[PDB]
Amino acid sequence: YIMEACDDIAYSVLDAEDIIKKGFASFHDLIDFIQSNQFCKEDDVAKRVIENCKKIHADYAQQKLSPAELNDMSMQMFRVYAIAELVDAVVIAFKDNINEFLNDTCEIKDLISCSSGKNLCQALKKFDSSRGYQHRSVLKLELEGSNYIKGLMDMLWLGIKGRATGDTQYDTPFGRYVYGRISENYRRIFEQENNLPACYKEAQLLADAISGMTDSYLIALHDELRALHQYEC
Amino acid sequence: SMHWNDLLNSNRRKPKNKESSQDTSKGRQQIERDYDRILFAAPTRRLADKTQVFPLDKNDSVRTRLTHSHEVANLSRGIGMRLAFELEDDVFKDVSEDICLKRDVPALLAAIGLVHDMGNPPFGHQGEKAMSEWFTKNLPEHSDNYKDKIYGDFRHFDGNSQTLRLVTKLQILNDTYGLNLTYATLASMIKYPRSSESDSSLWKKHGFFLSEKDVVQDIWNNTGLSEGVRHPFTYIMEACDDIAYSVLDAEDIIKKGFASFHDLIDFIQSNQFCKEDDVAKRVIENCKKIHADYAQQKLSPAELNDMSMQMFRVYAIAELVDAVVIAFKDNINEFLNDTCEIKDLISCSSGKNLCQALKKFDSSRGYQHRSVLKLELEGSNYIKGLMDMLWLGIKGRATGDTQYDTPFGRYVYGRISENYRRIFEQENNLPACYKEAQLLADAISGMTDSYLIALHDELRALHQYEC
Amino acid sequence: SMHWNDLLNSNRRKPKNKESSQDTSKGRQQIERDYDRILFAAPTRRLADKTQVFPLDKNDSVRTRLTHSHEVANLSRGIGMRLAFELEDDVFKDVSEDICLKRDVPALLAAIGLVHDMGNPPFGHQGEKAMSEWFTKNLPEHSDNYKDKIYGDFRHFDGNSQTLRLVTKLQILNDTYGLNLTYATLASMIKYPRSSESDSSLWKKHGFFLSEKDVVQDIWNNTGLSEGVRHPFTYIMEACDDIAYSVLDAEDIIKKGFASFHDLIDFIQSNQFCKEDDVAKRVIENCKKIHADYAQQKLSPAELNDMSMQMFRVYAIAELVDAVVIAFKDNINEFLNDTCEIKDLISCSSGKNLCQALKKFDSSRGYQHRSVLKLELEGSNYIKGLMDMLWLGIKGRATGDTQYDTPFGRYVYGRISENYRRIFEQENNLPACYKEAQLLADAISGMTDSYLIALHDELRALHQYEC
Ligand SMILES: [Mg+2]
Ligand SMILES: [Mg+2]
Ligand SMILES: [Mg+2]
Repeated sequence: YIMEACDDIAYSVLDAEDIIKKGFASFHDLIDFIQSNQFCKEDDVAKRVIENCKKIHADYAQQKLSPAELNDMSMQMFRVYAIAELVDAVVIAFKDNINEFLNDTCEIKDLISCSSGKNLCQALKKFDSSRGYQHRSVLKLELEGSNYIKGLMDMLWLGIKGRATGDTQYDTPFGRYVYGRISENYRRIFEQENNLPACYKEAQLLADAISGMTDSYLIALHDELRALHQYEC
Repeated sequence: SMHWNDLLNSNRRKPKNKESSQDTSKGRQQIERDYDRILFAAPTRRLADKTQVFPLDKNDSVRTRLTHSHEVANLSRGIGMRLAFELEDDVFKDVSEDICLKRDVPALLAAIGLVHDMGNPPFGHQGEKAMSEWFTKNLPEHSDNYKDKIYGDFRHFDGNSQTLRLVTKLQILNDTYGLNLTYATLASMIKYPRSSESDSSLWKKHGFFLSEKDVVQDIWNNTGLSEGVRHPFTYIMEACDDIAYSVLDAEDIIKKGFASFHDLIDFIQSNQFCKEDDVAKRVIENCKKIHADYAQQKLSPAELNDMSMQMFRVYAIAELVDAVVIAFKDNINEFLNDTCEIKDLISCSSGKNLCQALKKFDSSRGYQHRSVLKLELEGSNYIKGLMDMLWLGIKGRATGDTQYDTPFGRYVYGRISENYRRIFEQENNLPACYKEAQLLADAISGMTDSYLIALHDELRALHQYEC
Repeated sequence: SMHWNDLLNSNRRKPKNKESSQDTSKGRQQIERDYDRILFAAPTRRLADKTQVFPLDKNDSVRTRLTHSHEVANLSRGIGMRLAFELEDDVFKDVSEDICLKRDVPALLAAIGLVHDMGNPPFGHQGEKAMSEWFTKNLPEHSDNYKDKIYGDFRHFDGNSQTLRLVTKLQILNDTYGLNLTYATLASMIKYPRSSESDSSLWKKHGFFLSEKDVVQDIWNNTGLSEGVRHPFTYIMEACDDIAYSVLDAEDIIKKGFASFHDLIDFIQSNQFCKEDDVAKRVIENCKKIHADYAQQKLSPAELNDMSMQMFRVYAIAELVDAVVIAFKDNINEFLNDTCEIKDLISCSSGKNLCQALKKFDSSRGYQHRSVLKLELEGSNYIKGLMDMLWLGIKGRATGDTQYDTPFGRYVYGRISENYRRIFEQENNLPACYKEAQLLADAISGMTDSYLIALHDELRALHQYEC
């Protein structure tokens, strides 16, 4: 529960900070979104964060700063205040509900919802979704990554399917090379004799191969095998 | 039969609420505010990126949609000032003193001239054809889904209906009011007062879509017009548009080098109907008289051709505008009748032969040039490819079928402008297939040439996996 | 002291000849004919290819020179209609009945608004700087050839003087009359009524070149103005230009994503002079009132920002126009005095603080953006390279020295427009170095950004052998 609460706090705060840094929004936009949010109008944590942010922003505009620098350090202060408040709320909620967490019949979905920073975290998640996750560039790169992943998965399945069931459509040179390109440990685990169904083993091999790759590695492998798949297509 | 009081109605469709501090009207008339709204609208600025006939990338001072619209607006404003300052007694009779003609008529004519080509599809007139062809292939008439005549709105897509939709309903705010223009302006925007559902011989094309039908009815109820009856100022706007077409397209043809001033002079002189036309004779004589003195000075052939065609433009525009004004003044009673059957104002004027000859010259020399045809084919290919690519993500969104749930389909749907999708997702009485086709038409019509090409290339790059 | 009869002179510099069949005036006033001449001029169409502040290649609906000129013309026309239809008694007194104010004043203001940025060099204001810098390096002040103050016309090159030259002398026909505008229009074009030879503290920049000095004198003799005295309508034109700058540049900044509506609201609220300004307070209150209702509906953040800034533009333009009109009406007697010392109309109005804050916001957010600075540097490099490359073929053509006789120099000279070279080769009293520098300035100023880049690349390719 503590790990999930920390992950959610990091998501909600640092993604908003990255959104402001990338120029998809501004500090004043986030302040207005928090102030006008339905559940954050009366939240004590949100009120304190907004007041502290404005108090620091007045003194911050006193000095001679560029708009980018002002936005950056204003969002740094917002990050500090929000992280402090959310961490304190999460710790208090965990301390208060420690008996329920230690029970064998615990039904709490998440620690944040039981804390006082629930509204602020929800508003930050909504802001991140509306401004950052649904941005045009983000959607375009998501589509590109989906295309890359699906192409690589089809190209690997051309050489993986049938390796355990018994059928031998993988014996093409491209299939053998594709199988050889997979990491050795994954194939060693796949070739082991266990009680898993053959189709399950093949699909698990593909999942392990795909999940272990980075973006650059996945793109490079996809391009290389696309170049090498020209004859069989 | 019709009264100028109803034809010049300054009321707006949106009901009145607003404190005095929010009053932005100032000393401006309502129709002047409509003109200002049209000028400051984003599509007006986007019109600069749309080609009229010839490519705009070359620095040959060709006229785009924005320049043509401004020229038409200027001509309409000049005609309006002539009507309101000199021919007021002959034209405007029994007009209430609450209407300031000197401030409304020129502003109204300029506003309707500026907005006449604001909702047209990109890539020029060919674009419309392409759209129609695409719909004719993708909304089959024999199919039960697209059997009704309403889908003709898309099989015979027209820029005027899309312009009315864009100025009345197609805005960011879905208030069904758009720019909230006055009733007189909206009535003058309707070029053909009929829909595809109705069958008429006076008007070939339809002037509004089914979705705007009720709105059009409201306009009629607030203007005194009816189905098949055209607002009197629409004739003036169409005459100005035709004059601008015939003259400035010829000027652009001469500038681009597809012909010369002497070629145009010979074509006009040898034309069957312009051999005895007084207007054509006067234009030719004035052109030759200026050209003799013009060749007296030391000028390059390009410079001589350019300024000779400038003089030709001046003389032709003056003669055609005078003829159009005279024809409108003479036939004012017929225009105000509820049973007016005049097709266009130019045909009733003395500049009919000159305008027809100029249109024939433009068609033979400019519109059928090899480069123009090649770019028209390229634009048609771009439009059809983009339409197929968007239909991959649009079809089934309203009917119920779920073939659009592919990642490419979702991204394609998300690439469409938010206001178009907001209108499409609204719950109305339109058929689902009609709503989907209207969404596609709105998406395609609102794009410029550069934007359309960029989107087509980007989505073609992103469509590689699913192909 | 000055009379509106002389300030609104409808006569033209070109002496009258012409049969009745050649009369193209029709029912148009002379100033209306001037507006039509300006609109149909080739530089007016070429203005669409020149960037105002931001690049025009992107389809972000940014405003170019043509759009900005049309907006300024519309604002000036609105102010003129307000003056001629409502404030006629307060402003126009002792005006002869032969002058139709309702048809001349709006037309005059629109014409001077449309032509105010017609002769400006490409690549925006930075272009001018680049030109000046180039001249400051290539026309040294210490040198005896370029020691006179007249060459300051090129060391402190201004777009207003080039615009006056282009509308008065720089045409295809070298008749020293150009478009042959009326005396009132020409008088209103002169923004700064002084030259570089004269030293004045009221006006920083010079308003006309040496070559046009006599022409300017003639204008004064036919208008009743004098050196250091500015036409009253020039104040209105400058106020409209400043309002359009301050408001529409901020709108373009918000549209381009360099800032947001809330950022502008906070900047206006926290501004030192806008904390207590009534106009700024009213604008902020109206913006927030509309923004609350606007956020009630379901809108994307981009759409909300866009229409919120549209509302801000509407309110700010209304308030600033009203303030400018009130200031002009109140100080009409001082403007008509021969010893007027008012620097600008906005400073005397109540919208001074709002306009200053908007200008500061535009400078801090838009004009000093990284992309804007990079494109300004690129344009400066292009302009300086083209100027050096042209000077290789221009220098010595009039003084007598023959270093230009290289094939590259001859081709470079031939690439210049024919009318510029025709004017340069004319035998006048201007010094040879002044004529050469004026030829270069006319060649550079008349080019668009795309044309300048294309010519620079082509001549760079053709200059490889001689380098
Ligand atoms: Mg995580
Ligand atoms: Mg047209
Ligand atoms: Mg300007």
